[PDB]
Amino acid sequence: SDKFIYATVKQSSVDIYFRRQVELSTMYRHMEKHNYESAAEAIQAVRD
Amino acid sequence: PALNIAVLLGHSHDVTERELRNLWGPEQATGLPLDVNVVALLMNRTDPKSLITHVCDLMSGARIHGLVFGDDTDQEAVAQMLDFISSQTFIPILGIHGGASMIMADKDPTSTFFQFGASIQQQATVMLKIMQDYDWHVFSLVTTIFPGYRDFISFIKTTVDNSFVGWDMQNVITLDTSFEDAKTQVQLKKIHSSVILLYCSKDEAVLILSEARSLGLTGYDFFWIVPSLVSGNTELIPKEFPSGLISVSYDDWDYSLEARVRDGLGILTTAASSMLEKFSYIPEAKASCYGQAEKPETPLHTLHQFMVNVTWDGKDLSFTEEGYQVHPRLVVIVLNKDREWEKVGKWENQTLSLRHAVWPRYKSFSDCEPDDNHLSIVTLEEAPFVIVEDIDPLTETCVRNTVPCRKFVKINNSTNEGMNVKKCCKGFCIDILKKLSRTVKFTYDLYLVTNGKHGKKVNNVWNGMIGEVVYQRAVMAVGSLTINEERSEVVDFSVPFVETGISVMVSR
Amino acid sequence: GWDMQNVITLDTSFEDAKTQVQLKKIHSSVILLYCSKDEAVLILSEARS
Amino acid sequence: KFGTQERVNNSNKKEWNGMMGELLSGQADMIVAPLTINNERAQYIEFS
Amino acid sequence: KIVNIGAVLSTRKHEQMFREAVNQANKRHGSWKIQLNATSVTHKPNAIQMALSVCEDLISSQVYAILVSHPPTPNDHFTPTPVSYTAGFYRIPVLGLTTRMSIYSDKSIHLSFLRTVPPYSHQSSVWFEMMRVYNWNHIILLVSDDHEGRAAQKRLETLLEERESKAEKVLQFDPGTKNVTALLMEARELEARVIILSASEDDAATVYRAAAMLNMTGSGYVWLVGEREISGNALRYAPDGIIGLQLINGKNESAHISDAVGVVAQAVHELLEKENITDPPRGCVGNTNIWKTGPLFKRVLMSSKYADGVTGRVEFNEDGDRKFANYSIMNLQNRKLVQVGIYNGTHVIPNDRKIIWPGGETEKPRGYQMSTRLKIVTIHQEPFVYVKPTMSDGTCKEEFTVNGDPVKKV
Ligand SMILES: *[C@@H]1O[C@H](CO)[C@@H](O[C@@H]2O[C@H](CO)[C@@H](O)[C@H](O)[C@H]2NC(C)=O)[C@H](O)[C@H]1NC(C)=O
Ligand SMILES: *[C@@H]1O[C@H](CO)[C@@H](O[C@@H]2O[C@H](CO)[C@@H](O)[C@H](O)[C@H]2NC(C)=O)[C@H](O)[C@H]1NC(C)=O
Ligand SMILES: *[C@@H]1O[C@H](CO)[C@@H](O[C@@H]2O[C@H](CO)[C@@H](O)[C@H](O)[C@H]2NC(C)=O)[C@H](O)[C@H]1NC(C)=O
Ligand SMILES: *[C@@H]1O[C@H](CO)[C@@H](O)[C@H](O)[C@H]1NC(C)=O
Ligand SMILES: *[C@@H]1O[C@H](CO)[C@@H](O)[C@H](O)[C@H]1NC(C)=O
Ligand SMILES: *[C@@H]1O[C@H](CO)[C@@H](O)[C@H](O)[C@H]1NC(C)=O
Ligand SMILES: *[C@@H]1O[C@H](CO)[C@@H](O)[C@H](O)[C@H]1NC(C)=O
Ligand SMILES: *[C@@H]1O[C@H](CO)[C@@H](O)[C@H](O)[C@H]1NC(C)=O
Ligand SMILES: *[C@@H]1O[C@H](CO)[C@@H](O)[C@H](O)[C@H]1NC(C)=O
Ligand SMILES: *[C@@H]1O[C@H](CO)[C@@H](O)[C@H](O)[C@H]1NC(C)=O
Ligand SMILES: *[C@@H]1O[C@H](CO)[C@@H](O)[C@H](O)[C@H]1NC(C)=O
Ligand SMILES: *[C@@H]1O[C@H](CO)[C@@H](O)[C@H](O)[C@H]1NC(C)=O
Ligand SMILES: *[C@@H]1O[C@H](CO)[C@@H](O)[C@H](O)[C@H]1NC(C)=O
Repeated sequence: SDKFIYATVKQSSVDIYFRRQVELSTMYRHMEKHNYESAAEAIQAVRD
Repeated sequence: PALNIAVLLGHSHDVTERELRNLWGPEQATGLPLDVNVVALLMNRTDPKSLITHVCDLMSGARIHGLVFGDDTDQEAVAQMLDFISSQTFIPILGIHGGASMIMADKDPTSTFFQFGASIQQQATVMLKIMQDYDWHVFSLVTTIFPGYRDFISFIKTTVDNSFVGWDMQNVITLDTSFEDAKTQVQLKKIHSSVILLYCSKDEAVLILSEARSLGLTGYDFFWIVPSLVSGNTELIPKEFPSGLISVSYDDWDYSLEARVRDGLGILTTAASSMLEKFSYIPEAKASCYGQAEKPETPLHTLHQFMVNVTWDGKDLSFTEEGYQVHPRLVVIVLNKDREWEKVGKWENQTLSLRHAVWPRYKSFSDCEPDDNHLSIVTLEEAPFVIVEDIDPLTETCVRNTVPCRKFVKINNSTNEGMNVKKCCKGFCIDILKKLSRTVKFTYDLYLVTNGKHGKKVNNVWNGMIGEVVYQRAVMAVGSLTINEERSEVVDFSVPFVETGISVMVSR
Repeated sequence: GWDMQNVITLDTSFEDAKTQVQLKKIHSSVILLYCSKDEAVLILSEARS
Repeated sequence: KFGTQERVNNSNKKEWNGMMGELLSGQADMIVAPLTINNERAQYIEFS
Repeated sequence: KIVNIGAVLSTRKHEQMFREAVNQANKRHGSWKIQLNATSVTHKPNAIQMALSVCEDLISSQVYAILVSHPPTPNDHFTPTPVSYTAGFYRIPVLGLTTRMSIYSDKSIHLSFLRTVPPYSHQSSVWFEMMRVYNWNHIILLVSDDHEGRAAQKRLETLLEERESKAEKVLQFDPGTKNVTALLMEARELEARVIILSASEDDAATVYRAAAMLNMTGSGYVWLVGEREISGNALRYAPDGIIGLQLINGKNESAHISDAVGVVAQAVHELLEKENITDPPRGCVGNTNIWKTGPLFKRVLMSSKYADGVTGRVEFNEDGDRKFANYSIMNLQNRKLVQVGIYNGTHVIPNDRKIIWPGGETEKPRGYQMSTRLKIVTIHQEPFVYVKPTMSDGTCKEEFTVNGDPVKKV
């Protein structure tokens, strides 16, 4: 949905894994707009 | 300053010298700092001695700073000769039509000779674009020892290796010689149902296609895509060419000769204007071809670096370093059931626009087996069963677990017609259809219904998927179609693969 | 649990357009052939090719 | 970036970014980092 | 009955010996059925003048083939380009005697052009054999950016693809670059010590001079080059121990004239035994149609194997170039080229001479030198790779774990 926002590190192994998967494609399109530049920034964003 | 541009043409065309001069009379400040004195000339025939004498007389008398050459015959040698002449006179020459328009591979570095044509690389790019647009990812590659085949194969391999599309290039076949004798049947017999990119000459493509028909390689499911090399002269068509032979070529239908000459003059004038803005003045032409002048002869300023950045009235006619047009006017033509080359698609500003969104099946020959394993299937979008989405932005093709489906979307409500946009359909019913295709061994052309909605009898006329099926516009209706008494009376239903009654949903 | 993929009958000649699209349909590793010796020679030569 | 095959905007060429591109371009001889082993990366470089 | 054969030759005496060779071939084959006329034209300084002269003199004489060679002047900037174009209009076969440029191997440009000398790109084949003989798997190419360098690179990579191996780096420099130290510096940091050069004499001299200052010509390095890079100015600055090639009769006008005349006479005799043969066009002006049997004549010529040639067994491959030529491998020992082996049609065979590799050592240098200074790349991941700013003295403060052991930092 638009309330629960989730993402991961841009251009990383998990991004490739979600791109390759056939079932999860929809939620991949949810993460491509919120992917973070680094893991530390994503962790900080989760923290606050 | 005055810029003298010479236009050499042939008697085959009906254009006259007065018309060529009048072509440069638009009078809207075509050249801001300079005017162009077009001098026209018609030559009976093109051959080394007379061609050289004509060009040298033009350079000596008219003192031309450029040239626009349009040849009538199909002599591929002429282009080479023109290049040579340019390297000996530094006259910027433009190949417009005929032999001068056939792209030569490696021009002399010191020669300013540009051609109105598409190289084999651009033709291969257009062919791969056709294949990607029609989802013909699996393909073969049959070439011969014809010159330039190595570059064609190398470019195809490079484009396949550097693309996100599947591009399952099954094999590469190089028929050295003795197509019917031996050592070629063995290679040609391992090609299965796929797209066969063929690179050879016309007189040799005839033999290759005859052998392929003898080997049963020209069915409904075999698509032979070829460059302009084998299509050649559209007027003459061999009986060995199968119908549906897809080819790409420089368009001689819409791009008229007058438009070609106007574009060439515009290119030369814009390059001269850019040189005037950047450099000091127009360099005077060389004194003469003959005499063996003792000088390096290299001009201080030339038009070579100014033809790469050219923008005429509306079109971008820029050239590359090798002398190819950056935006060639390429057209994709097929050999229809009437045995005439019918234009299908076009290649404009790096986009391939195709008339047929879905590829029409072409009967290759009169004795070809009838098409029975190919079916037209209707489908309607339902949220859990048939999900319709757009094409993948990354790979520009339908994603995994999803199948192409053409939706007839109108331009707007103002018009009473539309275009078929190829979207990607998935879901429960689409998975069922894929399994059915795998098991029953049939191919399908999925397409969304635009007449009605799930089927209904209005004025004794069925709309929707039921209407499409009953009126023989489709073979089956895969979707969220409920078995009914009247529908079963009208059409024949399969076994119900999911139980769907009528039920009432309320807010808790 | 036999898996009998297809039945192929070579009614036409063994070199024309037919019996090439038919013979290409064989994807199994076992082929039960039935013909005369003279026809077997031609069919096996075509299969080897 | 850890590394992911992306299309460069010109000529539509596949290219590796991050550590993958650094190693494949010769700028680095080894990647001692949390580099996940997957099929996409293993086709071009080889993991221990 | 009389059959004309044209020859654009460097000097008058070359034309005389061409006529003598034509007479000898006519005597050998027999002039009772067909007599081989021989017309000759000296080269002209202006390319346009030469393209007019071939029309006025050779084409107007209704010739069947044209034998073109380089002029006596040392300049060789694609001299047979006029002829190969003009006689290429009518698909009249053209025999190149001593033109070793790689552009003429492109049959899409020079439609009807054969030659009895392999182009400068086929030298790469020899290099490959050396790699098979001395077991060199890591190499560096220094091809130029023109058509010749690209052709040599393409041929070498095509050969290497059969070995499922690739050159470490293919460095390309524009022709006539004064400063090339950047590419050489880039090459030095690599591992491969087999440096292969494909460049003109001036560019080869520039590369040699720029590599001398970088001490890249010392012990452990091995240089493989062609014929242009050990001839002329490039030989003046050539590093010692360089290994180059030399075609046995590449600069011999008379032998090539004789064998080309012999093979063209045999091809003419074989062709005139076929049906519906068409006479060649007479005069360029007023005749705009190609020779009908021109392609057939060229196909006959490419499929003809001269038995006893002065330069050896004359054989043309699919590209129309000479096949199975003899390359005399030369090594620069004490500022003097000595033949340390010869590459025959397929294999390299050495001789009693000892190869002195660069640096003066006699033992065969290894292909490369493994680097023990790995360039490591890391990414900032908190549990695995902490990264912290350094203090002002260039290091960062030493810490200790809970056990008191110091943390190892780089
Ligand atoms: C080949 O035959 C032609 C005649 O068909 C000869 O061409 C002329 O020969 C004379 C004397 O050698 C020259 O002065 C003329 O200039 C030639 N005509 C032309 C084209 O101008 C030719 O000599 C014969 N070849 C030989 C040397 O025997
Ligand atoms: C040739 O080019 C190289 C690379 O540019 C020069 O090497 C260095 O170039 C930088 C500028 O990019 C200078 O600041 C350095 O002083 C150069 N170091 C040296 C001396 O190698 C090189 O100097 C150039 N050589 C010539 C004579 O043009
Ligand atoms: C010269 O070229 C030939 C091929 O034309 C090379 O092949 C050798 O040919 C000889 C002919 O008697 C054979 O006996 C050898 O067995 C062939 N080579 C090998 C080692 O298999 C030959 O190597 C070249 N050089 C020589 C030694 O003549
Ligand atoms: C073209 O043909 C005409 C008629 O034969 C002739 O008069 C004219 O000289 C020819 N063109 C030129 C200039 O050679
Ligand atoms: C040259 O190319 C540039 C690319 O941005 C373009 O903006 C400019 O208009 C071109 N030169 C002309 C036509 O003045
Ligand atoms: C061609 O298409 C590209 C991509 O949409 C666009 O950027 C370009 O402006 C187009 N050129 C024209 C003028 O059609
Ligand atoms: C415009 O839309 C209306 C429905 O609002 C439709 O009835 C009408 O046919 C449309 N116009 C056309 C397609 O002529
Ligand atoms: C045409 O398209 C526009 C797009 O904004 C839409 O608003 C309008 O309703 C459509 N109908 C007409 C006027 O054709
Ligand atoms: C295109 O690619 C180049 C090279 O990676 C990059 O520098 C540039 O920013 C890109 N442009 C865009 C916005 O796509
Ligand atoms: C060899 O040349 C290099 C070039 O940088 C230089 O640094 C080095 O000191 C030289 N070694 C000798 C032999 O003096
Ligand atoms: C050229 O070859 C011939 C025949 O082999 C020979 O007699 C002549 O001396 C050679 N000339 C040179 C300079 O190589
Ligand atoms: C040679 O040409 C004749 C026509 O003059 C033709 O009948 C014959 O078949 C040709 N020979 C070949 C190519 O078999
Ligand atoms: C090459 O060298 C051998 C050495 O015996 C010589 O006899 C022969 O004529 C040459 N053959 C070729 C391939 O030119």
